Amino acid sequence: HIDLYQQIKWNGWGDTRKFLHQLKPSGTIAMTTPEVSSVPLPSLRGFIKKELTPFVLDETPALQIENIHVDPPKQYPEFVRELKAFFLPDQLKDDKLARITHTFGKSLRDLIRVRIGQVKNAPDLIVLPHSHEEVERLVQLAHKYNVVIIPMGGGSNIVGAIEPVSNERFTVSIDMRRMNKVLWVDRREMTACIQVGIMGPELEKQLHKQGVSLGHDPDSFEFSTLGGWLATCSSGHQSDKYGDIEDMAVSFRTVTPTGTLELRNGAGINYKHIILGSEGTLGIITEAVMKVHAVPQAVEYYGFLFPTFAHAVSALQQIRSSEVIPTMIRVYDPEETQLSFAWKPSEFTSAMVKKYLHYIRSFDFKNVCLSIIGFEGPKKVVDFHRTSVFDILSKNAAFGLGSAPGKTWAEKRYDLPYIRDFLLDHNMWVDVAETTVSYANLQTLWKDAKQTFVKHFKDQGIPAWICAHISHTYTNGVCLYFIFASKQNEDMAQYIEAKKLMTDIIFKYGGSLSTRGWINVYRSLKETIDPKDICNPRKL
Amino acid sequence: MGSPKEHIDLYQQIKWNGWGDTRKFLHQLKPSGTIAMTTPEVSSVPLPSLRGFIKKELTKPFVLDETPALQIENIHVDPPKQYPEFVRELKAFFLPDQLKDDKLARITHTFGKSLRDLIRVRIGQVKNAPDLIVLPHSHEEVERLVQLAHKYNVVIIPMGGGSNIVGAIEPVSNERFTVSIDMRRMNKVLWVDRREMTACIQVGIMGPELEKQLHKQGVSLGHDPDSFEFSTLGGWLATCSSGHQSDKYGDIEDMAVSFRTVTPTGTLELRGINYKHIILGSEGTLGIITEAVMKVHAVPQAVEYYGFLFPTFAHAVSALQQIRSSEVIPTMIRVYDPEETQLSFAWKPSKGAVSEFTSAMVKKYLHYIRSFDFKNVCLSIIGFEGPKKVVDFHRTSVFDILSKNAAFGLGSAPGKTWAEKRYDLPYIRDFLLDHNMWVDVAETTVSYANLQTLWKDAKQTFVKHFKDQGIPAWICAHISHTYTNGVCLYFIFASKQNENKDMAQYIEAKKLMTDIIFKYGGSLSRGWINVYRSLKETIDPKDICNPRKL
Ligand SMILES: Cc1cc2nc3c(=O)[nH]c(=O)nc-3n(C[C@H](O)[C@H](O)[C@H](O)COP(=O)(O)OP(=O)(O)OC[C@H]3O[C@@H](n4cnc5c(N)ncnc54)[C@H](O)[C@@H]3O)c2cc1C
Ligand SMILES: Cc1cc2nc3c(=O)[nH]c(=O)nc-3n(C[C@H](O)[C@H](O)[C@H](O)COP(=O)(O)OP(=O)(O)OC[C@H]3O[C@@H](n4cnc5c(N)ncnc54)[C@H](O)[C@@H]3O)c2cc1C
Ligand SMILES: CCCCCCCCCCCCCCCCO
Ligand SMILES: CCCCCCCCCCCCCCCCO
Repeated sequence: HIDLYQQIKWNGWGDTRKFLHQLKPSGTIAMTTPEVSSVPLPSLRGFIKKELTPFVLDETPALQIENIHVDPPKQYPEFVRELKAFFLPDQLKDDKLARITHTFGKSLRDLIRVRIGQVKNAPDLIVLPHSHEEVERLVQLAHKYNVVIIPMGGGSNIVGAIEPVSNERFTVSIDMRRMNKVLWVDRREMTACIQVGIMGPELEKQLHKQGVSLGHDPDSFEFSTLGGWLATCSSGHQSDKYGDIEDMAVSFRTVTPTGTLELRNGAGINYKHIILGSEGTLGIITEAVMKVHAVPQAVEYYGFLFPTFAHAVSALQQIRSSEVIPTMIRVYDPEETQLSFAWKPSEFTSAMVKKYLHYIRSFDFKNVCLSIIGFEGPKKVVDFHRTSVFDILSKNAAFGLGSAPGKTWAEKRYDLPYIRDFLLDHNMWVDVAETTVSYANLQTLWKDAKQTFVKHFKDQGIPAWICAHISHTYTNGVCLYFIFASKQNEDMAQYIEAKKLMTDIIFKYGGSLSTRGWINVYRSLKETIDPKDICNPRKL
Repeated sequence: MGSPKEHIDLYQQIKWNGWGDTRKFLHQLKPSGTIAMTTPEVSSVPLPSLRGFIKKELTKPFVLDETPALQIENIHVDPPKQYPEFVRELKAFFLPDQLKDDKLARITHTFGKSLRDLIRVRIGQVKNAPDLIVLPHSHEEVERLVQLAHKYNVVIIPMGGGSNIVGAIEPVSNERFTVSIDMRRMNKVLWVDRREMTACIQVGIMGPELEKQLHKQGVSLGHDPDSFEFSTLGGWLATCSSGHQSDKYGDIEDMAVSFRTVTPTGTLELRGINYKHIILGSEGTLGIITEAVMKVHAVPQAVEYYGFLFPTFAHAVSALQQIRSSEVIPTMIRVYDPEETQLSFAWKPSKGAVSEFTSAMVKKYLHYIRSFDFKNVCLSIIGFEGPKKVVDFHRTSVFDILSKNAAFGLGSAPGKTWAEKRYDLPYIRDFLLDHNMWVDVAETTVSYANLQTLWKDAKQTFVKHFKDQGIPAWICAHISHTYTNGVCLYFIFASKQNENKDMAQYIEAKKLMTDIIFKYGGSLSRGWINVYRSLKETIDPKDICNPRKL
């Protein structure tokens, strides 16, 4: 048995066996996976050279684990004694690696910090429970002994939600990832009871064996957990079809310092909404009953090009107005489109790349935008939705790139965080900001933000690059996501300044960022459920 | 600041011992014995088949034995409590016409519309009336009222339509001075934003007035409980009521974007934890909702509602299951069992507009039951709303599935008139109660495995229980919503009042139905109590907001 904390990079993203790297001396950037070694991505180096400039990649390696200092764990003999009376020794970890991997999430600041060995407060112990009943025991003991507890799923959050902040008390990281089994599937009710430490791909694999699927698909799907999705109410990119995570949740069990809270599968409070989004501050979710659907009979994904971001946006608007909507859509601006096409290492993909070439002779590639559009469901439904959406696309100057079998279209976003580790290894950095903005303000915010970010650095003699995509649309606007990148300097101050620039410009267009009588309400809930404040204290 | 000239309040326009408009009612024409419907728009339209239906089901010459309710001036109500200092403060901010404490005001703010409520008011049994009714005109005025009630330790109970059937507005004790806050003068749409598709609405507004006001601005909400005509937005939010277009427009909780709640410890405003869910369903125990921002939609391009007959309840259930499995569903569906189908067709008026074709569909029903035994024939009403292209696709899909389950089409009728006839049902309960009869209801969600056995067993058991006592009884059912593995099943059951007039006969009928629903795993209507108690003690430290024991 290998634990997931040993399988996922402790100072980067995702599988330890998968990574980008520079082949020397050609300089060709390649991608290695467990299934294939060193596949050349010949267009990628040219892209990085063009954008962020005899081209040399300056190496800025991460510190080796042996060279990182962490203070000794605190001691609490009488509490640890009690743990060891119920838990097996392989369930308790306090080695350097276990401590580091249960300190940090996956934000830029997290990675910068671990990569230079800056480890302020690590947890004193990692516990890996195997069942709901074990969780109940651990939480009861933490409450008795006044021990801070922080539950962890994939540790993929980018908001510091798992960072230990309570150096006065013994603190325990509860790694939920050994609780990773689908307990049952009810094919009449179309529901499934799932242990919430399960990772995304494992969940969809186990469900598929019983002919069903959940369909919750954040961009972190590969390395995040059901329990994390519930505790953060994370967005999914098939939500336009399958619902939001809170709609998918039928019920779940929450272990709290004052007892276990059960939910049932009209008037009164709908109590699940107290725990959904609570980020471990109100107890630990152990098992959830989730609404599932049959594996669809048709799954069809297509690419399209538009001449401008404006055209793509108009198509987005009219699709939503039609009330006949795809399962998934994403629109990439020209910068992200170019990146997508330089992400090329298959018979169907090169055919698409030929179609892009043809298009950009007439339509300037500086302005051309890629859109990926997917449909899932019964054949009759897919056919009606596809024909509706294609009609609207044709009316908005869309150019079909055709299709390939599968969904590897929609799975390209999963690889992005791997490129982030490659930039950080070669004197570069990349961060993100996401906003909701109305249609009236979108195109000015998009153009202004991009122009402002680049010029800020250009004025200082420093290259910088920014792209954006649209993942979701609402009645009168969109969710717009910026990805922006530049060279490292010779402090944390440069990433804080760039974010400030972006945050300011986004506010300038009433883009969304993030007497309150609800504060007293939350304080009531917290003081009642967790009177000793042991559950992920001091978190926003 | 005053109510406009000639304004009369809704508590005076809705029956104080019955349902709905005081001007609308069923009545027996004399000497013919013919049952007729009067409305404020047309008087005494005969329902020539209705008397014979009641005769057949609940029985020599047939006579309706008259059992009138007591007149209002013959009802005793204990004098109201006095709180001079509290009332004098009210008069520095509220007009005399906003404050009421006469018998009519007190009775109409005591009772909802359950059978037990109607039985009690009809016999003058009024044990816990509020002491004062206040009718605020704005959010600011509710804030003032709630601040004063907290300061003076006065019980406050908000009311909308008073249509609830669970006793939710009825004062539970008389220890403290008690105020009913009638929200119904706060009845305006404040704004509509057609770009965002949202509207800000004062929640004292009644269903039809809401849809009317929104329609003027080209939009609609689409929440349609069977009590739509005489219930309020505020009440829908505070009860999480069901609506019969929810298959298209969603539940009230998802229609609610945000709202303002006036509490004894301040006003909670809405924009981690999704806080709206703390107040939704709270039944006035956590404060008063004043104004709500609701998600609305454009008035549909196409609205098409159809009737169909099936040879048996089984055929109809199969069609419903296959419809949901296909994933292409109607905006509304209702399946009526044979007994409710018969009732529907027996209620035909003898008059109609030149633009109305009920006679065409009655005739089709009569021709159909020549080939299919009427004791098994079921009516279904199926409606579609939206863009023409969407309605066309959904209708063709659904109509295909119907033809595979032996459905027989009766055709459309204009707008939602097919679905508007359910609003008339509670007027007949008043007619029954005036003529020595009673009717009650039981609603349950039941699995498909148990649906048809529960339906047959419950109907048989109920009828037999009274037939063995030599008492006539009648029972029907319909299905209003379907789920992955079950349906919402609604029973309507009726019998004679006993010559000795005791509330024990109603609790007994209810117990039989409750018992059997429970046998078949039908739904009925916890460390979370300590959570609630903490919320309550925080929001409402003096326990003035609709105090309950449990
Ligand atoms: C490359 C990348 C892409 C991303 N894409 C998206 C996206 O598309 N949409 C989106 O919303 N977010 C996205 N995120 C953010 C993050 O992945 C999601 O919020 C995810 O829900 C966190 O899941 P996790 O299992 O990794 O949680 P963790 O990071 O381990 O924990 C998150 C919070 O949940 C609490 N928690 C975890 N498990 C439990 C439990 N069982 N009981 C109680 N509390 C618990 C933790 O204490 C913490 O407060 C992205 C992040 C990255 C780095
Ligand atoms: C014939 C009939 C048919 C019905 N059909 C249905 C149906 O199809 N679906 C369904 O779900 N129910 C149905 N009901 C029940 C009832 O109509 C619903 O619960 C409706 O939501 C109640 O609305 P109301 O305005 O009449 O509320 P009221 O009865 O006036 O009050 C209900 C509760 O809400 C609280 N309240 C009211 N306004 C406010 C406010 N502004 N702020 C805070 N609290 C408030 C009250 O104190 C009370 O606790 C039916 C009832 C009848 C009699
Ligand atoms: C010079 C251009 C190179 C292309 C670099 C684009 C890399 C995109 C990396 C994505 C970053 C991971 C996101 C972390 C937070 C998620 O919301
Ligand atoms: C034999 C004829 C009986 C007449 C049929 C009466 C059916 C009318 C149902 C009215 C019930 C409406 C009020 C119920 C209270 C709760 O909702």
